[PDB]
Amino acid sequence: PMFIVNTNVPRASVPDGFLSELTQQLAQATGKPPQYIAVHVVPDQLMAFGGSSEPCALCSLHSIGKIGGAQNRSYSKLLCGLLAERLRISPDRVYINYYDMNAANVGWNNSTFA
Amino acid sequence: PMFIVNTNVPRASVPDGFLSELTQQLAQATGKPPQYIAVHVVPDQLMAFGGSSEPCALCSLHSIGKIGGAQNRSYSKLLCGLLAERLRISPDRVYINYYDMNAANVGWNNSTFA
Amino acid sequence: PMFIVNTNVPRASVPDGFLSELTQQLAQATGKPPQYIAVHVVPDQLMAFGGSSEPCALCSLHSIGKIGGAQNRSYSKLLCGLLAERLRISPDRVYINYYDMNAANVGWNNSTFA
Ligand SMILES: O=C(O)c1cc(-c2cn[nH]c2)ccc1Oc1ccc2ccccc2c1
Repeated sequence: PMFIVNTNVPRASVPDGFLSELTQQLAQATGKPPQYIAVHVVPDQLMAFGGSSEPCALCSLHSIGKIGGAQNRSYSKLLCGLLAERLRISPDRVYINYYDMNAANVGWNNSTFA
Repeated sequence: PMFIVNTNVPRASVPDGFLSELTQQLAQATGKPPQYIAVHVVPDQLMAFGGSSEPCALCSLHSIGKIGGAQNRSYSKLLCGLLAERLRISPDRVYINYYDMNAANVGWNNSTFA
Repeated sequence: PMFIVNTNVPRASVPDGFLSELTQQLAQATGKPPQYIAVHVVPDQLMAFGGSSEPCALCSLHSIGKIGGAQNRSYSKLLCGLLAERLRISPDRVYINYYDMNAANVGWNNSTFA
Protein backbone atom coordinates (compact mmCIF):
# COMPACT_ATOMS: atom_id res chain seq x y z
CA PRO A 1 0.00 0.00 0.00
CA MET A 2 0.60 3.75 -0.21
CA PHE A 3 -0.25 5.87 2.82
CA ILE A 4 -0.51 9.67 2.64
CA VAL A 5 -1.16 11.97 5.61
CA ASN A 6 -1.77 15.72 5.27
CA THR A 7 -1.87 17.61 8.56
CA ASN A 8 -1.78 21.05 10.13
CA VAL A 9 0.67 19.78 12.75
CA PRO A 10 4.05 21.51 12.27
CA ARG A 11 7.02 19.75 10.72
CA ALA A 12 9.06 20.01 13.94
CA SER A 13 6.40 17.88 15.73
CA VAL A 14 6.92 14.93 13.34
CA PRO A 15 9.35 12.70 15.26
CA ASP A 16 12.46 11.04 13.93
CA GLY A 17 11.62 7.57 12.63
CA PHE A 18 7.99 8.32 11.76
CA LEU A 19 8.16 7.31 8.10
CA SER A 20 9.94 4.08 9.04
CA GLU A 21 7.41 3.36 11.78
CA LEU A 22 4.52 3.84 9.37
CA THR A 23 6.22 1.59 6.82
CA GLN A 24 6.87 -1.14 9.39
CA GLN A 25 3.39 -1.03 10.94
CA LEU A 26 1.66 -1.06 7.56
CA ALA A 27 3.77 -4.07 6.61
CA GLN A 28 2.70 -5.70 9.88
CA ALA A 29 -0.97 -4.79 9.46
CA THR A 30 -1.32 -5.78 5.80
CA GLY A 31 1.28 -8.56 5.83
CA LYS A 32 2.70 -7.00 2.62
CA PRO A 33 6.44 -6.70 1.99
CA PRO A 34 7.84 -3.35 3.17
CA GLN A 35 9.85 -2.98 -0.06
CA TYR A 36 6.63 -2.00 -1.90
CA ILE A 37 5.17 0.25 0.83
CA ALA A 38 5.19 3.99 0.20
CA VAL A 39 4.55 6.62 2.87
CA HIS A 40 4.16 10.36 2.56
CA VAL A 41 3.68 12.91 5.37
CA VAL A 42 2.76 16.51 4.60
CA PRO A 43 2.82 18.81 7.66
CA ASP A 44 2.09 22.54 8.14
CA GLN A 45 -1.11 22.41 6.10
CA LEU A 46 -3.82 25.05 6.01
CA MET A 47 -6.81 22.88 6.92
CA ALA A 48 -9.87 22.80 9.16
CA PHE A 49 -11.98 19.96 10.55
CA GLY A 50 -15.50 20.88 11.68
CA GLY A 51 -14.54 24.52 11.22
CA SER A 52 -11.74 24.22 13.82
CA SER A 53 -8.00 24.48 13.22
CA GLU A 54 -7.05 22.31 16.16
CA PRO A 55 -4.80 19.42 15.11
CA CYS A 56 -6.37 17.25 12.42
CA ALA A 57 -5.39 15.03 9.53
CA LEU A 58 -6.69 13.99 6.11
CA CYS A 59 -5.18 10.71 4.96
CA SER A 60 -5.52 8.12 2.24
CA LEU A 61 -4.57 4.45 2.00
CA HIS A 62 -4.32 2.92 -1.48
CA SER A 63 -3.84 -0.82 -1.72
CA ILE A 64 -4.00 -3.44 -4.45
CA GLY A 65 -6.39 -5.67 -2.53
CA LYS A 66 -6.36 -6.02 1.26
CA ILE A 67 -9.17 -3.42 1.36
CA GLY A 68 -12.57 -4.18 2.88
CA GLY A 69 -14.97 -3.58 5.73
CA ALA A 70 -13.20 -5.30 8.60
CA GLN A 71 -9.70 -4.60 7.29
CA ASN A 72 -10.45 -0.90 6.99
CA ARG A 73 -11.79 -0.71 10.54
CA SER A 74 -8.55 -2.35 11.67
CA TYR A 75 -6.38 0.06 9.64
CA SER A 76 -8.29 3.02 11.05
CA LYS A 77 -7.63 1.87 14.61
CA LEU A 78 -3.94 1.34 13.84
CA LEU A 79 -3.42 4.57 11.94
CA CYS A 80 -5.45 6.82 14.25
CA GLY A 81 -3.47 5.25 17.10
CA LEU A 82 -0.19 6.22 15.46
CA LEU A 83 -1.35 9.75 14.66
CA ALA A 84 -2.54 10.22 18.26
CA GLU A 85 0.62 8.85 19.84
CA ARG A 86 3.18 10.46 17.53
CA LEU A 87 1.52 13.66 16.24
CA ARG A 88 -0.97 14.20 19.13
CA ILE A 89 -3.95 14.34 16.79
CA SER A 90 -7.28 13.23 18.21
CA PRO A 91 -8.76 10.24 16.32
CA ASP A 92 -12.04 12.10 15.99
CA ARG A 93 -10.21 14.77 13.95
CA VAL A 94 -8.88 12.29 11.37
CA TYR A 95 -10.39 11.13 8.08
CA ILE A 96 -8.83 8.27 6.11
CA ASN A 97 -9.97 7.51 2.55
CA TYR A 98 -9.43 3.87 1.49
CA TYR A 99 -8.94 2.92 -2.16
CA ASP A 100 -8.85 -0.61 -3.60
CA MET A 101 -6.69 -0.19 -6.71
CA ASN A 102 -6.84 -2.45 -9.72
CA ALA A 103 -3.36 -3.68 -10.51
CA ALA A 104 -3.77 -2.53 -14.11
CA ASN A 105 -4.26 1.00 -12.74
CA VAL A 106 -0.97 1.15 -10.78
CA GLY A 107 2.13 2.04 -12.71
CA TRP A 108 5.56 1.11 -11.51
CA ASN A 109 8.96 0.48 -13.09
CA ASN A 110 7.97 1.53 -16.64
CA SER A 111 4.90 -0.73 -16.61
CA THR A 112 1.93 -1.62 -14.39
CA PHE A 113 1.21 -4.47 -11.99
CA ALA A 114 -1.33 -6.12 -14.34
CA PRO B 1 -17.70 15.99 2.93
CA MET B 2 -14.08 16.87 2.44
CA PHE B 3 -12.92 19.60 0.06
CA ILE B 4 -9.28 20.05 -1.04
CA VAL B 5 -7.89 22.92 -3.13
CA ASN B 6 -4.40 22.94 -4.64
CA THR B 7 -3.50 26.23 -6.35
CA ASN B 8 -0.58 28.28 -7.63
CA VAL B 9 -2.11 31.39 -6.04
CA PRO B 10 0.33 32.51 -3.29
CA ARG B 11 -0.49 32.14 0.40
CA ALA B 12 -0.68 35.91 0.87
CA SER B 13 -3.52 36.03 -1.65
CA VAL B 14 -5.62 33.54 0.31
CA PRO B 15 -7.89 35.85 2.33
CA ASP B 16 -8.25 35.60 6.07
CA GLY B 17 -11.28 33.53 6.92
CA PHE B 18 -11.22 31.47 3.70
CA LEU B 19 -11.27 28.09 5.45
CA SER B 20 -14.26 29.19 7.54
CA GLU B 21 -16.10 30.47 4.48
CA LEU B 22 -15.53 27.20 2.67
CA THR B 23 -16.79 25.28 5.72
CA GLN B 24 -19.92 27.45 6.03
CA GLN B 25 -20.73 27.40 2.33
CA LEU B 26 -20.23 23.64 1.96
CA ALA B 27 -22.35 22.94 5.04
CA GLN B 28 -25.14 25.11 3.63
CA ALA B 29 -24.88 23.67 0.12
CA THR B 30 -24.79 20.02 1.21
CA GLY B 31 -27.33 20.39 4.00
CA LYS B 32 -24.90 18.98 6.56
CA PRO B 33 -23.68 20.25 9.91
CA PRO B 34 -20.29 21.99 9.79
CA GLN B 35 -18.92 19.38 12.23
CA TYR B 36 -18.84 16.92 9.30
CA ILE B 37 -16.95 19.29 6.95
CA ALA B 38 -13.20 19.20 6.37
CA VAL B 39 -11.40 21.71 4.17
CA HIS B 40 -7.82 21.93 3.00
CA VAL B 41 -6.16 24.67 0.92
CA VAL B 42 -2.66 24.33 -0.54
CA PRO B 43 -1.30 27.54 -2.12
CA ASP B 44 2.05 28.32 -3.83
CA GLN B 45 1.90 25.21 -5.95
CA LEU B 46 3.96 24.60 -9.08
CA MET B 47 1.23 23.87 -11.59
CA ALA B 48 0.08 24.62 -15.11
CA PHE B 49 -3.39 24.48 -16.59
CA GLY B 50 -3.59 24.17 -20.36
CA GLY B 51 0.09 25.09 -20.66
CA SER B 52 -0.43 28.40 -18.77
CA SER B 53 0.80 29.35 -15.29
CA GLU B 54 -2.01 31.87 -14.80
CA PRO B 55 -3.98 31.30 -11.58
CA CYS B 56 -5.56 27.85 -11.55
CA ALA B 57 -6.86 25.24 -9.10
CA LEU B 58 -7.02 21.45 -8.92
CA CYS B 59 -9.59 20.38 -6.34
CA SER B 60 -11.45 17.39 -5.01
CA LEU B 61 -14.74 16.87 -3.21
CA HIS B 62 -15.27 13.54 -1.41
CA SER B 63 -18.71 12.68 -0.05
CA ILE B 64 -20.43 9.53 1.22
CA GLY B 65 -23.28 9.66 -1.28
CA LYS B 66 -24.96 12.85 -2.51
CA ILE B 67 -22.77 12.81 -5.65
CA GLY B 68 -24.22 12.89 -9.14
CA GLY B 69 -24.82 14.92 -12.27
CA ALA B 70 -27.06 17.73 -10.99
CA GLN B 71 -25.51 17.98 -7.51
CA ASN B 72 -22.00 18.10 -8.99
CA ARG B 73 -22.97 20.91 -11.34
CA SER B 74 -24.34 22.79 -8.34
CA TYR B 75 -21.16 22.22 -6.32
CA SER B 76 -19.05 23.37 -9.25
CA LYS B 77 -20.96 26.64 -9.58
CA LEU B 78 -20.65 27.26 -5.83
CA LEU B 79 -16.98 26.37 -5.57
CA CYS B 80 -15.80 28.00 -8.81
CA GLY B 81 -17.71 31.04 -7.63
CA LEU B 82 -15.80 31.10 -4.34
CA LEU B 83 -12.44 30.51 -6.04
CA ALA B 84 -13.14 33.30 -8.55
CA GLU B 85 -14.28 35.76 -5.90
CA ARG B 86 -11.71 35.06 -3.20
CA LEU B 87 -8.66 33.76 -5.11
CA ARG B 88 -9.33 35.48 -8.50
CA ILE B 89 -9.16 32.15 -10.37
CA SER B 90 -11.22 31.92 -13.56
CA PRO B 91 -13.81 29.10 -13.45
CA ASP B 92 -12.42 27.65 -16.69
CA ARG B 93 -9.04 27.18 -14.94
CA VAL B 94 -10.51 24.98 -12.19
CA TYR B 95 -10.88 21.21 -12.17
CA ILE B 96 -12.87 19.57 -9.35
CA ASN B 97 -12.79 15.77 -9.04
CA TYR B 98 -15.92 14.42 -7.35
CA TYR B 99 -15.74 11.13 -5.43
CA ASP B 100 -18.70 9.12 -4.11
CA MET B 101 -17.14 7.24 -1.22
CA ASN B 102 -18.56 4.10 0.31
CA ALA B 103 -19.00 4.44 4.07
CA ALA B 104 -16.82 1.36 4.57
CA ASN B 105 -13.97 3.15 2.79
CA VAL B 106 -13.92 6.26 5.02
CA GLY B 107 -12.05 5.99 8.30
CA TRP B 108 -12.78 8.23 11.28
CA ASN B 109 -12.22 7.95 15.04
CA ASN B 110 -10.56 4.48 15.05
CA SER B 111 -13.16 2.88 12.78
CA THR B 112 -15.11 3.61 9.61
CA PHE B 113 -18.56 5.00 8.88
CA ALA B 114 -19.94 1.62 7.73
CA PRO C 1 -6.40 15.03 -18.04
CA MET C 2 -4.54 15.83 -14.86
CA PHE C 3 -1.07 14.63 -13.84
CA ILE C 4 0.29 15.14 -10.33
CA VAL C 5 3.75 14.16 -9.09
CA ASN C 6 4.78 14.35 -5.43
CA THR C 7 8.49 13.77 -4.85
CA ASN C 8 11.26 14.14 -2.28
CA VAL C 9 13.54 15.59 -5.01
CA PRO C 10 14.33 19.22 -4.06
CA ARG C 11 12.74 22.16 -5.84
CA ALA C 12 16.10 23.25 -7.31
CA SER C 13 16.41 19.90 -9.10
CA VAL C 14 13.17 20.44 -11.08
CA PRO C 15 14.23 21.85 -14.50
CA ASP C 16 12.57 25.14 -15.48
CA GLY C 17 10.86 23.65 -18.56
CA PHE C 18 9.50 20.60 -16.76
CA LEU C 19 5.84 21.61 -16.50
CA SER C 20 5.75 22.52 -20.21
CA GLU C 21 7.46 19.28 -21.15
CA LEU C 22 4.92 17.29 -19.14
CA THR C 23 2.09 19.20 -20.80
CA GLN C 24 3.39 18.58 -24.32
CA GLN C 25 4.31 14.92 -23.78
CA LEU C 26 0.94 14.18 -22.17
CA ALA C 27 -0.90 15.91 -25.00
CA GLN C 28 0.98 13.71 -27.47
CA ALA C 29 0.41 10.55 -25.42
CA THR C 30 -3.28 11.03 -24.56
CA GLY C 31 -4.34 12.44 -27.96
CA LYS C 32 -5.82 15.49 -26.16
CA PRO C 33 -5.26 19.17 -26.97
CA PRO C 34 -2.87 20.67 -24.42
CA GLN C 35 -5.62 23.12 -23.38
CA TYR C 36 -7.21 20.19 -21.53
CA ILE C 37 -4.02 19.11 -19.69
CA ALA C 38 -3.21 20.14 -16.13
CA VAL C 39 0.14 19.33 -14.50
CA HIS C 40 1.20 19.69 -10.88
CA VAL C 41 4.67 19.02 -9.40
CA VAL C 42 5.21 18.97 -5.64
CA PRO C 43 8.91 18.78 -4.61
CA ASP C 44 10.66 18.67 -1.22
CA GLN C 45 8.25 16.04 0.15
CA LEU C 46 8.77 13.92 3.27
CA MET C 47 8.29 10.49 1.74
CA ALA C 48 9.78 7.01 1.62
CA PHE C 49 9.50 4.13 -0.83
CA GLY C 50 10.31 0.66 0.50
CA GLY C 51 11.47 2.23 3.78
CA SER C 52 14.10 4.25 1.86
CA SER C 53 14.37 8.01 1.34
CA GLU C 54 16.31 7.74 -1.91
CA PRO C 55 14.62 9.85 -4.60
CA CYS C 56 11.15 8.54 -5.29
CA ALA C 57 7.82 9.75 -6.64
CA LEU C 58 4.11 9.16 -6.00
CA CYS C 59 1.98 10.28 -8.94
CA SER C 60 -1.51 10.21 -10.33
CA LEU C 61 -3.04 10.53 -13.79
CA HIS C 62 -6.77 11.33 -13.97
CA SER C 63 -8.53 11.14 -17.34
CA ILE C 64 -12.11 10.90 -18.58
CA GLY C 65 -11.46 7.60 -20.39
CA LYS C 66 -8.16 6.84 -22.18
CA ILE C 67 -7.35 4.62 -19.16
CA GLY C 68 -6.81 0.88 -19.36
CA GLY C 69 -4.34 -1.97 -19.49
CA ALA C 70 -2.12 -1.25 -22.47
CA GLN C 71 -2.64 2.51 -22.36
CA ASN C 72 -1.54 2.61 -18.71
CA ARG C 73 1.58 0.60 -19.52
CA SER C 74 2.48 3.06 -22.26
CA TYR C 75 1.87 6.04 -19.95
CA SER C 76 4.06 4.43 -17.29
CA LYS C 77 7.02 3.96 -19.65
CA LEU C 78 6.67 7.57 -20.82
CA LEU C 79 6.27 9.13 -17.39
CA CYS C 80 8.88 6.99 -15.64
CA GLY C 81 11.16 7.93 -18.52
CA LEU C 82 10.67 11.64 -17.87
CA LEU C 83 11.07 11.30 -14.10
CA ALA C 84 14.33 9.35 -14.55
CA GLU C 85 15.78 11.73 -17.18
CA ARG C 86 14.62 15.03 -15.65
CA LEU C 87 14.44 14.34 -11.91
CA ARG C 88 16.89 11.41 -11.70
CA ILE C 89 14.31 9.15 -10.04
CA SER C 90 14.65 5.41 -10.64
CA PRO C 91 11.53 3.92 -12.32
CA ASP C 92 11.35 1.21 -9.65
CA ARG C 93 10.80 3.99 -7.08
CA VAL C 94 7.78 5.54 -8.87
CA TYR C 95 4.11 4.76 -8.40
CA ILE C 96 1.53 6.19 -10.81
CA ASN C 97 -2.13 5.69 -9.90
CA TYR C 98 -4.45 5.81 -12.89
CA TYR C 99 -8.06 6.96 -12.52
CA ASP C 100 -10.81 6.75 -15.14
CA MET C 101 -13.17 9.58 -14.21
CA ASN C 102 -16.79 9.81 -15.31
CA ALA C 103 -17.43 13.07 -17.12
CA ALA C 104 -20.19 14.05 -14.67
CA ASN C 105 -17.70 13.65 -11.80
CA VAL C 106 -15.27 16.30 -13.17
CA GLY C 107 -16.19 19.88 -12.46
CA TRP C 108 -14.95 22.69 -14.65
CA ASN C 109 -16.17 26.19 -15.61
CA ASN C 110 -19.09 26.37 -13.16
CA SER C 111 -20.43 22.98 -14.33
CA THR C 112 -19.15 19.52 -15.28
CA PHE C 113 -17.94 17.79 -18.43
CA ALA C 114 -21.23 15.79 -18.63
O1 LIG D 1 -20.75 14.21 4.40
C1 LIG D 1 -20.15 13.19 3.98
O2 LIG D 1 -20.60 12.54 3.01
C2 LIG D 1 -18.84 12.83 4.68
C3 LIG D 1 -17.71 12.58 3.94
C4 LIG D 1 -16.52 12.31 4.59
C5 LIG D 1 -15.39 12.04 3.86
C6 LIG D 1 -14.09 12.15 4.28
N1 LIG D 1 -13.30 11.73 3.29
N2 LIG D 1 -14.10 11.35 2.24
C7 LIG D 1 -15.36 11.53 2.58
C8 LIG D 1 -16.48 12.28 5.98
C9 LIG D 1 -17.63 12.52 6.72
C10 LIG D 1 -18.82 12.81 6.07
O3 LIG D 1 -20.01 13.03 6.78
C11 LIG D 1 -20.69 11.80 6.70
C12 LIG D 1 -20.15 10.74 7.39
C13 LIG D 1 -20.72 9.48 7.37
C14 LIG D 1 -21.87 9.26 6.65
C15 LIG D 1 -22.43 7.96 6.63
C16 LIG D 1 -23.60 7.70 5.92
C17 LIG D 1 -24.19 8.75 5.22
C18 LIG D 1 -23.63 10.02 5.24
C19 LIG D 1 -22.45 10.29 5.96
C20 LIG D 1 -21.86 11.58 5.97
